[PDB]
Amino acid sequence: MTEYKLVVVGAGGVGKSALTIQLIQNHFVDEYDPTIEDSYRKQVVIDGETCLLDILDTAGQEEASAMRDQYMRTGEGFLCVFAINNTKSFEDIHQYREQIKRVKDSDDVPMVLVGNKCDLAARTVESRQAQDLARSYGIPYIETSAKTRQGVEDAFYTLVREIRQH
Amino acid sequence: GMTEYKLVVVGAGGVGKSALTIQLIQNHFVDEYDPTIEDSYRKQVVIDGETCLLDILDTAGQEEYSAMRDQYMRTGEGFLCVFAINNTKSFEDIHQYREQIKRVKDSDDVPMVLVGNKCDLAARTVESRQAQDLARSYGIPYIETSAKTRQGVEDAFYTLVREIRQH
Amino acid sequence: GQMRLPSADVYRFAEPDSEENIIFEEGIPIIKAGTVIKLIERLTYHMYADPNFVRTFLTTYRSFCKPQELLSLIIERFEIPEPEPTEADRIAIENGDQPLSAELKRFRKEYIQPVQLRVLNVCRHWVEHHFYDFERDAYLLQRMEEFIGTVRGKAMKKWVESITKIIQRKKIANITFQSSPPTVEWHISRPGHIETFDLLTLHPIEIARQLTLLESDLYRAVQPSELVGSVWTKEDKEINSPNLLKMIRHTTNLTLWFEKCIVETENLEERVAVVSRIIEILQVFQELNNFNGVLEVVSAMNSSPVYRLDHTFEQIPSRQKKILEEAHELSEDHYKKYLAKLRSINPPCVPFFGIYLTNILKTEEGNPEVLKRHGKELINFSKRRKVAEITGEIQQYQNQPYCLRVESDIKRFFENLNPMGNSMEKEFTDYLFNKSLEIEPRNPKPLPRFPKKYSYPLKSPGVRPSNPR
Ligand SMILES: Nc1nc2c(ncn2[C@@H]2O[C@H](COP(=O)(O)OP(=O)(O)NP(=O)(O)O)[C@@H](O)[C@H]2O)c(=O)[nH]1
Ligand SMILES: NS(=O)(=O)c1cccc(S(=O)(=O)c2ccccc2)c1
Ligand SMILES: NS(=O)(=O)c1cccc(S(=O)(=O)c2ccccc2)c1
Ligand SMILES: [Mg+2]
Ligand code: NA
Repeated sequence: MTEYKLVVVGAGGVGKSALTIQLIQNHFVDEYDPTIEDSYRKQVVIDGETCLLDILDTAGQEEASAMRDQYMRTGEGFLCVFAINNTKSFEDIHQYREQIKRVKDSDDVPMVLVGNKCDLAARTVESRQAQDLARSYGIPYIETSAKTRQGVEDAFYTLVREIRQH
Repeated sequence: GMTEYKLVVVGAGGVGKSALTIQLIQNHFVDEYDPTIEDSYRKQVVIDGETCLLDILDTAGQEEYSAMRDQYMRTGEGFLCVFAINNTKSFEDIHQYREQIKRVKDSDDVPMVLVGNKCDLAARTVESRQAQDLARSYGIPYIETSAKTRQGVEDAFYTLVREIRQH
Repeated sequence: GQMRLPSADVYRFAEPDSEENIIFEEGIPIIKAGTVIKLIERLTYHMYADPNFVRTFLTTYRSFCKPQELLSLIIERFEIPEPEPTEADRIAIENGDQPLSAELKRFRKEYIQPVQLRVLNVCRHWVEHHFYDFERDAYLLQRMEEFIGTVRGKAMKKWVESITKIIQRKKIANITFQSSPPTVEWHISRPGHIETFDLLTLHPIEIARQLTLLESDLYRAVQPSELVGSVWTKEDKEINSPNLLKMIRHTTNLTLWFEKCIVETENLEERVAVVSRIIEILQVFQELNNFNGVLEVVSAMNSSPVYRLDHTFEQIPSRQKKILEEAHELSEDHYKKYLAKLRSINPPCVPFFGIYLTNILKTEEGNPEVLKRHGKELINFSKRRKVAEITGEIQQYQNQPYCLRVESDIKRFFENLNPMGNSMEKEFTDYLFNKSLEIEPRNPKPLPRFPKKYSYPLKSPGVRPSNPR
């Protein structure tokens, strides 16, 4: 069993915790309890191979912004999450992307761009704009709903595949 | 190659039974243990000049899974029946453990030893004469052990191996 | 250079590391042993977070620190003094200018705020995942509410208000799937006809599914508080480990029910059908990764009353013997193949709890509480990490739910199963063994014949599921 260290990052309130708890427990969290740092573990067969996912759920609130280097050093792949009804959270994506590259001193870090809350009709970030950004990073773009489970396994397991092929 | 003996530890829970096998298998001189480690329950020993391998089954902690006892017991060639010398109920349990071993092995003469274990400093309630009398009534050896000083531990296991060899 | 720290005389968590207060294992450091002050310092360290440490510590700390004392210590950790103005700051103030306060601002940003946030994260995890400390000590909860509710200052405000709400919700205190669950299957017994439910009249697929839902719920209900300190083996086990004991007693009762179904079927042909049906249930347990259920069957087939029924197993088809033998091989050599299979399957699963119990107990019993170094007694934290590795493995398999529909009547039938009746254990297991001797006497006694007891067809419907539109 190979172990994979995944980290979920993005602006406050975009649904990092709801995505993670949906993956771990098949349950949607309605509350908005801002995270400091939580860690989860999941055994799962992906492409016929059993592995062990360690998932670090991180703080999006800006008051925690000086505490990121430590978790970026240890992570092997990053889910970069914004909410498709929050354009500021999409603009915050590039700051996480650049910080990860600086900390890991690498242009080649496994990442997936995630547009969350795709169950909501009132979108403000178009899929095309997010896809253009993902292409510029060389990474896939997956739209998700922590509420309905749409795309959730695809997002996390795509990141596993990119760590595996790294 | 060398003979392997499958030994099974049985007895009441909650009264320090597990210290017997831990102290045997342990790094004798470093008080440390990881039971999850492959073969933390196998030990090569020399008994009366003859080298052998002990494989010890001690399911301590699983006492409430009472319907699994038959299956666990059938794996064994010899049995340590353990009670605590400060717990009279664990001593009174010994008769039924021995009867169950005889039924599972389908034999009236199964290699076994009676072990009286001192697990703390609380007052002894089973005197050595009581346990000697019980062991003699069964025709089996009696060994007393300390859960803290390792005294008696080797004697209990080696005596059982001698019972198997002389069966 | 490194930040300067408060004087260790006013703030105890600034004492330098030494071999007299902390020992590391041989890329964050791993702690082998330390004083409680050093453990709490590293639990809330300014340089890095250790989320696994928070779980380990909060699961196991009561073996070395009381809950009331832990709260006092993390409040003491939280209240960090700020440094005095530097010489450059002093000179600016003497000129009527605003000081730059560069060192003060850095110490706030890089020491106080991370430590304080990590203290609050300990509080958040304590309340969310270890709330039993507060259920059992109302005064501890009052102290936590007062501490959280009086944290001032805007940097912590979002988490202070959140933790306050989480506490209030915990005081007065839904699944979505990738697919639909399969259709409930019926055999001789029809929906609502609970009076006819029995081993051969319920559908073997549905017996295995409903027992798996029941055994999964029982597995998922066991909390670490029932395990740490080996409390399920001690005199107060009924008070401290009730969900664990309920789970084990279900397993024992089902095993005994299987045995009773077998040996109370005195006609040989009918008893073969009973054993064959139980092996089919075992096959579905295997398909569902219900390892508790697998071993319930294996335990029954290896019990003294059942194991000796040579005439019965002589008629069991080879393909079913192969299924039972492979399941039994999981337990051989100290569960070697079971451990490998558990770690390879795709959850959901229901682990066998017994191995975890033995490993927690032996880890507790086989390692010292303290290490003595340079005249000091240090808490042996490596021992607690080993226990928490086991409780964490248990928890990892408690997360994933089964995509199976509950059938309320079948669930109730298995919840109310009571093969022992009012009999004591020895009386009942002697009864089962005497029945075994009756139906298949010891050689050279001849094998008797017995009349049939079932008026319905014995043919199994099999264990491959059906799917109408
Ligand atoms: N409709 C909808 N709401 C969602 C979705 N994901 C999260 N939410 C909601 O958005 C809010 C914030 O979610 P949360 O998971 O706490 O976000 P977060 O990114 O972890 N916040 P933080 O960075 O502070 O820890 C919650 O009310 C949650 O129910 C989604 O996919 N759809
Ligand atoms: N730290 S937490 O509050 O998010 C949490 C609490 C209990 C269990 C889990 S876990 O099952 O995801 C798990 C299991 C084993 C090792 C790591 C993680 C997570
Ligand atoms: N030890 S076990 O759990 O695999 C088991 C128990 C009872 C019966 C069987 S059996 O019917 O497969 C069988 C019968 C006779 C000779 C070989 C095999 C297997
Ligand atoms: Mg969050
Ligand atoms: Na007593």
